[PDB]
Amino acid sequence: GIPVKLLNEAQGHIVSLELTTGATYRGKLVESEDSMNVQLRDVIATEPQGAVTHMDQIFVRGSQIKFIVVPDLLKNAPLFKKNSSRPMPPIR
Amino acid sequence: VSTPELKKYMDKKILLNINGSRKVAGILRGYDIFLNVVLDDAMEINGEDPANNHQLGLQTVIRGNSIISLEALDA
Amino acid sequence: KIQVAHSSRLANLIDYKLRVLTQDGRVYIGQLMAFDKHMNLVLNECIEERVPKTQLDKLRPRTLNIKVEKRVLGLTILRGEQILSTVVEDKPLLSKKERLVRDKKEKKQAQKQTKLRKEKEKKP
Amino acid sequence: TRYYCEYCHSYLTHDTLSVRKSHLVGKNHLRITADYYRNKARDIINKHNHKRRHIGKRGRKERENSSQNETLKVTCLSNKEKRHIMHVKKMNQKELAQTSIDTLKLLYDGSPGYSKVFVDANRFDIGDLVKASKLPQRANSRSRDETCESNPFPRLNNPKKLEPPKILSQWSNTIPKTSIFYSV
Amino acid sequence: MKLVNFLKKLRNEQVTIELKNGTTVWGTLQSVSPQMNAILTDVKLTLPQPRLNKLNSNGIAMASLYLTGGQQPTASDNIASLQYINIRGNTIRQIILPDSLNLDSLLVDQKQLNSLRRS
Amino acid sequence: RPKHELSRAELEELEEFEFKHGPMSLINDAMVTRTPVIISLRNNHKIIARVKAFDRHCNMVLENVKELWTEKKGKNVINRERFISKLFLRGDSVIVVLKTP
Amino acid sequence: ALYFQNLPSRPANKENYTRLLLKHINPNNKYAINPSLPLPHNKLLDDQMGLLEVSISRSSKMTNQAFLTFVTQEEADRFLEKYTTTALKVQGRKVRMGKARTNSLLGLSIEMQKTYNLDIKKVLKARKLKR
RNA sequence: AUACUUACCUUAAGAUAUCAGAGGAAAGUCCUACUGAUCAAACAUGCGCUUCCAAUAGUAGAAGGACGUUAAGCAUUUAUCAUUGAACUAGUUCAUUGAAGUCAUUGAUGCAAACUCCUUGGUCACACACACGGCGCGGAAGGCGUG
RNA sequence: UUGGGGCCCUUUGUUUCUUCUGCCUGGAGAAGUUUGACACCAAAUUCAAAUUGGUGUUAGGGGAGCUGGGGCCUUUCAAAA
RNA sequence: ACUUUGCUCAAAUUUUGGAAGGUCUUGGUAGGAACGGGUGGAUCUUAUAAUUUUUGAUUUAU
Ligand SMILES: [Zn+2]
Repeated sequence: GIPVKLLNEAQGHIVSLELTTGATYRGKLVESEDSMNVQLRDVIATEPQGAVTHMDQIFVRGSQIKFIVVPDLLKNAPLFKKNSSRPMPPIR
Repeated sequence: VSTPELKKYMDKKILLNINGSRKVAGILRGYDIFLNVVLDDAMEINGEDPANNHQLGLQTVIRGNSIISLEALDA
Repeated sequence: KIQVAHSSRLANLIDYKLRVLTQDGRVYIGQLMAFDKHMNLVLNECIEERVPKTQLDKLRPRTLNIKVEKRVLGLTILRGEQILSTVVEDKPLLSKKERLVRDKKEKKQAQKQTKLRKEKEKKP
Repeated sequence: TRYYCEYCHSYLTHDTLSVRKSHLVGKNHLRITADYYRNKARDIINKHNHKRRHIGKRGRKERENSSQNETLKVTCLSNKEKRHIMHVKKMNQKELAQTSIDTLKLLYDGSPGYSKVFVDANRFDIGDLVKASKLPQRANSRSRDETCESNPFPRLNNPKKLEPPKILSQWSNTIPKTSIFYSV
Repeated sequence: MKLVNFLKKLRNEQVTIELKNGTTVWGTLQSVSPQMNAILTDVKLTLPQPRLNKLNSNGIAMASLYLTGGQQPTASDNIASLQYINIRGNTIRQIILPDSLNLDSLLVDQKQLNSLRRS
Repeated sequence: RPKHELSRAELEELEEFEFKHGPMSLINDAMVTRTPVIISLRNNHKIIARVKAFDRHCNMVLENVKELWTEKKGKNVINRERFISKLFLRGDSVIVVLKTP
Repeated sequence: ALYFQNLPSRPANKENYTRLLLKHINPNNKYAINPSLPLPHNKLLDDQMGLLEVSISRSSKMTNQAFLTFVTQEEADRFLEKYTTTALKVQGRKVRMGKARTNSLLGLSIEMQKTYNLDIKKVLKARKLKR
């Protein structure tokens, strides 16, 4: 699906997270899988009650993610082209 | 289907939050596709660091369903 | 206000400003762009609105004015697990005819790309 | 399945985390994609808003009040002129994008903690990341340990005096013609 | 057998979709997805009042109800009226279908016969 | 034996067995014999009804449904009853279903 | 019985147009709410302080001017010296109003209560205006 | 773009509206730009169908915003835990030791107003016309119907 | 062809379909229109052209022809009463 | 019900369907048809009600 492909297109850019536990992890996205579980680098953390800390590396489970904020300039990214023309696939 | 990539994490001392309240720290040993994570020398962190902290066992395994976030405190 | 087509599915509606309800009682309002099998969708310019615990007593049964604390977060990707129901707020910046026009021009340009690529690959 | 990379427009067969990760990190894909967002980003500045005009019927009062006011002359450059001036203005915007005045880093160069802060490779917050940010360097320094004991006297024919403040090219004739004192 | 294929023949009927929140939705029904995603047209969706000398209702459902934009300011009780609500499938608890329709005609699945007629 | 090995018809015979011989046979025998069943949901109130249809996920179509729900605040109880002619019940909410004599 | 000018023509629904018109006259009136609108039959009040009914046609002759009727003539005038020739403005425009040349039709139902012949005469002279 | 070297890897399955009748290769299957019914899409096309589309006879107004000001607005409520010693009523103050400790108190919560600024619209045509609640040209969004 | 009047010129890169010439005492002129042309972005060298890789533009209005659909009128025919 | 004879007081009308011409109105005006595939994307069925989204731990409960 497109929503996950946009998350793969956001690698290496600052993103925000909301876990369903209520916390907020904002920082740079290193890895993401098709299970939506991502790992982030040099991230600032906001606990559900507002206490903010800083951690260098984090890995979160995709099932616990609520929304992900992605740099706005990915809006016009080619994933959202409705009528697009692909070439023929290679024969293997 | 796809295995989670913890490959840089293993053998490093890691803190991870069990459910809402709990936070367990231990040296990551192994993991699977459900993100079930087995680690050794587990310790249950609490408000008072030396006091309320109590070790669990020589080997502990965690169901991937209760895992929320996983941070490595390490290189 | 706004009348949605009597039969319109989530695929028919794109670029409409929507209003999304989650399990936690907060709302994400913005333009829908994509969605997926399990219904996790992508909003363009979206603002999460929240009724505070202090204003909530005002909604219990007896003109009400609720102070709804909201914060702006652009180009998000929601999760289908959290989504509860979806409502339509507005209709897109472009009319239906204009969207047909841009669709046709976009398709023609797309074909021109395939020809310019094919004949740039073939001779060299 | 097959993973179509629409930036490069080239298919890759039977997507796998290894091959896809290798393609995304690839140099060619990198150039193609970066250039793509360079265009898609230059467009929003390039695109003219072209907002719609709504013309109302001018009232009898303001036509009389505006008729006594004389008509102002308008200036319109030639095509050959306006192409050049647009080029110049755009290249000036690109200049103001990249300026980023650093002079503070030039002031403290000989400070005792200059190596721990402004070098930015050896820092704490940003320090560890730069290492992983180093390119794979396929084929073909200012350490932190410095102390005040090096360069005890900051001036022994070492430093260059501070660079003069800049000036606008347009108004450069505004400058006072002569200095107050005699420099060498 | 997938009994959801029954709901797809209930199209263009008045129905109440009673959700997990306790929120109830009266409306005219449109196409139901295979995941039981239910899309309605002209709906009045509300919350019941537990009486019990002022027992606080669902606190999340009141907020989610005011945040649809369909709750009008002068409503004394807690309701909202709107057009076109789309409901995710896992949110549904009960569905109260009208009394008029007959089940014996609608509960026959064509795939169930097709499997037996072919063998 | 895992389900991904079997063919399209072997799944149909498997579901026919599971309905005919298995736990859900309690509901099936209840549908044919016109015996009213008691159903407890996880919402903590209980419907006395009659099953016109059921399904793998346990979601089931009912006729003459009678819903019974009580509520208490500070140990002040009230019992409420709500009648329904026909109903469709999603199967994830149910926990225990018994077949009345 | 009162007569207006240069009102907004654009709202096409009489119950919405009386919503707008009534809204400009009396903010915080009975009806800012919009559950319903009252409809007195020929032969109850719309709003407090004198208002009774509102009349608008779509005809090209009557286009911009809509007429208001009141409970009694002294309150009908009392509305006029409420503003006292200080022009109120509806949606975009200041309105110029005056006393209606023809008496209020629903006011005739109140007067004679204090009317079949009028309904016959209206059908007749209407039949002739068709000619 | 071509040639060579090295690394990473390779096909979930099936299907494209349904129902019924007649025909071709007792049971079943396949097929018929075959026949009917129903459904769906696209394209046309209509309805005295429904709603909406801003002042110039004036310095306005409608919808939506400010992650704007007044503004330290007005009215409220809040600022860590454990151990030891001194004094003290029979809990309170001061000093020392340890643990964690989002920033804010010009904050946060509630209440209300004024002002300023942004985006949007046919700022169309005819008309300033005493009625019992139409049948100007278009645009936007729907509902219904025929082909 | 000229003159007068009205409204608009924010079209802000002075009509935005390109390129070139050009304009407020004016609303203009030349060439061109999809296996093509133009604008722009990116580079490294050469050393101001091109090279290779990418994004975008090629528009609006009216009339003639041809063609599809709808409503109305007249004529011819078939069936039924 | 049909036909013929006695007495009394083929022609025209309407509906449905087809062909032509006229008038009004609207749309299109450069690609379209057939055939073919180890073709793309959408939709549906099944793996798939067993920790990563749709067959329930957010109506705060005893
Ligand atoms: Zn690529």
